[PDB]
Amino acid sequence: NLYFQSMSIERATILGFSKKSSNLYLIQVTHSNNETSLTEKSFEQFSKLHSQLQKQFASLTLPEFPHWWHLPFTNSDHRRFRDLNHYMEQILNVSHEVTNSDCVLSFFLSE
Repeated sequence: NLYFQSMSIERATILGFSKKSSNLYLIQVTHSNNETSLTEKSFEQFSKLHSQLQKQFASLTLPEFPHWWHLPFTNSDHRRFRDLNHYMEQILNVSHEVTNSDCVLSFFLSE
């Protein structure tokens, strides 16, 4: 485990929907060296990431996955953006091992 790296992930934020499809969230990832990259992910892909992290990090306190069944989540784009933003800022601040895990890096740094 390497600490204090450059291309590791610091933050990730929703810019809006992808131009390819509004089923995909356009996410800007800021690396530790302050360079940015973009990825596009569906809600199902966020769900799968969370599921994987729960299995891999059984002893850590992970953040709550968004409550998608609340009506504003279904009806409001901005609600979904806010909830995913809050999820991402928490999931990148659990531990070094979570932030630098293969599933987190693969999620954020893939197209």
